[PDB]
Amino acid sequence: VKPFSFVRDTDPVQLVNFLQSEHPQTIAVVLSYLDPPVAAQILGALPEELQTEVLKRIALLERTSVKEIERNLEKKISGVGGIDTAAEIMNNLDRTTEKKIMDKLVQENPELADEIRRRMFVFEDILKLDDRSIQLVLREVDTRDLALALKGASDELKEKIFKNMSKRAAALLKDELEYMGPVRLKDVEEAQQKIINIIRRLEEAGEIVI
Repeated sequence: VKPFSFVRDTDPVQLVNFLQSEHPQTIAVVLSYLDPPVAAQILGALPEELQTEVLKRIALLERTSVKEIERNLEKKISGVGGIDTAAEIMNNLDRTTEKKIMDKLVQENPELADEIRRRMFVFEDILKLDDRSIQLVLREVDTRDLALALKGASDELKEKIFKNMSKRAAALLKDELEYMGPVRLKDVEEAQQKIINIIRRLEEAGEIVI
C-alpha cells in the first residue's frame, strides 16, 4: 500500500494541527505522497509562512543538492515529489494563495518558478493560445488522440480547435468520432496529457505564443 494512505482516513484540522509544527521538509514529504487536491487543501490551510517554502521543497524534493541527487541515483541503481506534483498542487490551490506562492518564487527562484508555471498547463489552457499556435500544435496530433482528448473538452474548446484544423483533418476527425463510441476515461486523460506534452515541448522550442 501507499505511504500516508491513512490520510484520507484521518480527521480534517487535527491534520493541519500536527503538520504545522513539523519541519517544512517533512511537510513536503507527506504532501508529495497525497492526491494533489488533498495536498493543495492542506497546504492552503498551513500557516502563511510555511506555504512557499513547503511548495518549493515539494518541487525540489530529491533534487535539493548534488549530494541528494548522487544518493538517490545510487539507490535506484543498486536495490515522488518533483515539478509535476508541485504544479498539480498549485492548480488545485485557491487562486489567491497560488498567486502569492508564485510571486514569491518568481522573486527567489525565478527559474524553478518558470518550470512550475509551464508544468501547470492544463488542457483547457489551450483556450489561452492564439490561433496560429493552436494550428502549430494540431500538426503534431494524430486523429485518434485528438478525438479522445475532445471527449473531455468544453464545447468552446472543441470549437476553437475545430475552426483551426485543415478541412481534411477535420473530416478525418469527424469520421473517427462517428465510429468511435464510448471510451475509458483514462484514455481521454492520456490523450490530453499527450497533447499537453506536445505544447510543453513546442514552447521549450520557444515557438508557442499565449
